[PDB]
Amino acid sequence: HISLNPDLANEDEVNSCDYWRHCAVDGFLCSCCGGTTTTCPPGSTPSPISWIGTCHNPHDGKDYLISYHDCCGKTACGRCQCNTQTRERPGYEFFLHNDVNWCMANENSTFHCTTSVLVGLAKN
Amino acid sequence: HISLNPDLANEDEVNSCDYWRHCAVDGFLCSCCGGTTTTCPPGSTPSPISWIGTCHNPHDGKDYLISYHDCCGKTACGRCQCNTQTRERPGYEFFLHNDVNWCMANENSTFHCTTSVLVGLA
Amino acid sequence: EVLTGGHSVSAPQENRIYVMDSVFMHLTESRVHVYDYTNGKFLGMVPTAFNGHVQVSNDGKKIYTMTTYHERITRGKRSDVVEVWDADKLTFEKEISLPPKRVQGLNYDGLFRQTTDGKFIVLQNASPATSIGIVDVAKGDYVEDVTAAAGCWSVIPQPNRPRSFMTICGDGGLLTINLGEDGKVASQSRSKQMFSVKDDPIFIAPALDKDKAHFVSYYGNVYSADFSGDEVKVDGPWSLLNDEDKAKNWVPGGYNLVGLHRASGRMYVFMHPDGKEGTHKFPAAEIWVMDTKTKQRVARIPGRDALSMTIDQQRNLMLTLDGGNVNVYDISQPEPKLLRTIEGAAEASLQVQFHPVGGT
Amino acid sequence: EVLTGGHSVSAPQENRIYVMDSVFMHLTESRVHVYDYTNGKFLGMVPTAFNGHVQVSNDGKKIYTMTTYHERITRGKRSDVVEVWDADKLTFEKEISLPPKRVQGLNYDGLFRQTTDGKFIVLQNASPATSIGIVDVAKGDYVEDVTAAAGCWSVIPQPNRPRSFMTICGDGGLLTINLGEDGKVASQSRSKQMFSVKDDPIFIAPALDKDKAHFVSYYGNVYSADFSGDEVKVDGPWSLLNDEDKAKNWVPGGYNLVGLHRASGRMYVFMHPDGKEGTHKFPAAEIWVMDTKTKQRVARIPGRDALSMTIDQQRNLMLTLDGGNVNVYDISQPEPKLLRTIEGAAEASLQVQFHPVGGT
Ligand SMILES: *C(=O)Cc1ccccc1
Ligand SMILES: *C(=O)Cc1ccccc1
Repeated sequence: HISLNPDLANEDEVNSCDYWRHCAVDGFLCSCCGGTTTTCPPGSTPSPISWIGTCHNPHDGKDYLISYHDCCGKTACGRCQCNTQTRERPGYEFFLHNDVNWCMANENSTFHCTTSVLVGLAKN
Repeated sequence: HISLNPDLANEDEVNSCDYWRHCAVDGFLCSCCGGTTTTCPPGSTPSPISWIGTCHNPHDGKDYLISYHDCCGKTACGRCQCNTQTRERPGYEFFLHNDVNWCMANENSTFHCTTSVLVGLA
Repeated sequence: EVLTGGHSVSAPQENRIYVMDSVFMHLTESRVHVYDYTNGKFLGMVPTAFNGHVQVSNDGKKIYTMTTYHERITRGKRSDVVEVWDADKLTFEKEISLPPKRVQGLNYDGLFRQTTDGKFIVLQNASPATSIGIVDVAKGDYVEDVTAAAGCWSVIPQPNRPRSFMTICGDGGLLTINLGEDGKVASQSRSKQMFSVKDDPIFIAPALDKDKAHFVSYYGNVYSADFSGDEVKVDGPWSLLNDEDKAKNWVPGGYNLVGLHRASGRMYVFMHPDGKEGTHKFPAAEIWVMDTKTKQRVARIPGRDALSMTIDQQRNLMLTLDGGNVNVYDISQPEPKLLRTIEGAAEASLQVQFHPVGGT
Repeated sequence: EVLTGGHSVSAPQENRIYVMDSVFMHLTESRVHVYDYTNGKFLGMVPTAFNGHVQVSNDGKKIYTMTTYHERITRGKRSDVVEVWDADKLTFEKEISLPPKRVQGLNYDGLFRQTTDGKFIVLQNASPATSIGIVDVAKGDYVEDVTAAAGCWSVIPQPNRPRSFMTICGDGGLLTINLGEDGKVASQSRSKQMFSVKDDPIFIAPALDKDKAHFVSYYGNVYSADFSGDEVKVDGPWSLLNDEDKAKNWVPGGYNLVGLHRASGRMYVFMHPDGKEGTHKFPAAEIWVMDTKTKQRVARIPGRDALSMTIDQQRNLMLTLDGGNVNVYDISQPEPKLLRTIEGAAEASLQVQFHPVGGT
């Protein structure tokens, strides 16, 4: 349970690039930017689109689908920059790719930070 | 005197904040930004206005009037940042003041770099 | 889980501070960083384009920024603006057009201020000719241009009057402007000379009391402007320095370099030894704590290379700022006590401000 | 003395390189830094707003940038553009309007290219649906989307044809597009599957010859697309790795991570040991030099933590780039020789390019 609920967990843990659900983040962790893992910092707008990663949970041993939605429309947060690439693939598998700005379709495409939204267990 | 002609001097000497004529420079020296002491880097525009002051030349023992014109209309050069303050005064002595953007009246006021133009003897 | 927006800042207003990051290396992406001073937590930010300036509304509800845009940043038409932002949602609400002469420069408090009653923003222009611009916040309009202030610099609000402020002029005196309820000049007055511009220049940063302001000089003198009446009465110098201090050439240095704790009369000043021509912006070796009633120093502490400060009266706090890091001090007693340092609060900031809690 | 503008770059074109600084920390102020590779001297720069991309015209006269503006940066109307800059004066000449879907992303070469004849700029779009955009440089016009490239990514020009290019598609094959004189698609073809997207994904960066391109995979295999004939012939894998290499889990890693020296057939690749899922963008422990004819490694040298490279066929040089520093190598012999390192060429660059010399 606690492994799946970052708001209860240690902030130093969730604000680390090694936190299990941040396994394909290329950008600033929103939880270090005045937001949380699932809420944009005030005045930044969620992206409707994202890259997706599957990350291994070290507690329950299961793999989970993570949607790396960005928060957009504010200039770069600059804090907790990560560049993790587990299962990341190039732009010919576009929704697995994290070298593009997933704010690209927002009303304002300026990239602020990246979130790590837990969708559920990897599909089976 | 050689001390008056930075284009004839060693570039490391001229690109230093302790070069004698850079005595009230707040910003990036244009000579480190693809320009020279008296020429803007390509595609950046001289400011028609500037802060001014005098600097002492320890090489010839004389004091010179300097005009600290900026080059403008390109984003920050980032190189050779100085913040020297000899005889610099606040905004109520406006033309002696270097905490304002002397690109403020240019067609594009984005600050690129600053320099130290030798006007003559003080 | 679902990512949501629309959230407010997670800490109460009374915890918030505003670190104006010029980002001088990339000055077109200046911003305000919002921190919780109690724990160092980053709370959010407001983008401010080229060389932004910032203040918080006196009622605490809004953040005001001042900035310059161009259609294509480095080319195209210039737009100088004030923006109104919600303080809790950190969202843009309104743009107020300014004439294309708002001051572009480092973040001294006095370049972007407001009347005590909060109804008017009062800002410094330079074209390079100087004037003071007045913005009516409710109307969202630039309503007055105080050409009487030509050759003067910076805005010192009078906290004992609703719409009055002073500016430092080229004669070494102060011009006082009293605005009407429409934001137009209702009256003005000029003080006698307070300081010699040539012989004893003052730093522009006031140590501001409710009815008077103190200023420190390049050589460590103190001047005051008493505005308990309609006519400002000026005095000084008295010296910050005793004979021992003079022997080591102690002088003030910094940017927003002074503060006043109003309840006690203590004035805080950044100082450094080996003063000489050209050292007026040097980082603090020490912070000196002066009793403005007795005109004597009461304490001195390490300066942590600070350049700018600000004071919160009601919680008895002082923040200092070295360009990148913010130090939080308890000043409830004459010796400041360091509580914490917020590292990496900015890349290039010369200004920090508390969220106002005192109301209007 | 008088400060003047209007000056040209001080070093001749053949000395120049272009370091695309994303300035990711302040991505709205990205820029191109121009350096002299022969002595490390900074020559100038071109501002490129939010996440700029850059290339030099094949004829060496102009710099092309691609960027995004908004009326108020973080709000207001979006303008995606290509800009044409004079190479010698580093001045803006022309803006070419794009639809608001130009690719925003890291600076892989293949996102912003041109036809061999120089007549068309060929760029990647993502809305997030992908298409290729064609810009007629003569006309200053956007032609239309190459919708046939949906589900594909990046642009690999065919150097043996005037206005043809390929893209890598999600089926693991290549789509070839042949433009007419108006920049519209005249014909196209699709290769057979070259690589398994699931089992042996390739890096997009080509090692490009005049009539063929090689690609390396996440697991250190090599694939090729030969476009000497009417239609593309694909092959691979062959392995970069011997037994010893495999035992230490050597694999490629980087961004613009490969290069081809066309006259010798030597392929340059950044490699690191202890490869596993997630290490494909790791800095180079080494640079390996492969003979593409013999399919054997001919040299291995320290990687200097490089991530991206570029090759100059006319001077037999390789540049490498670790994000901030540029290394200059002589590659006229199988073992590269390090000539110098240019420190601090960028804050956050993943792409360096030579100013073109010759190349007809
Ligand atoms: C993820 O969206 C962060 C990012 C932004 C811009 C370019 C590359 C990656
Ligand atoms: C001098 O003009 C450099 C500068 C630019 C912007 C603000 C302050 C100083």
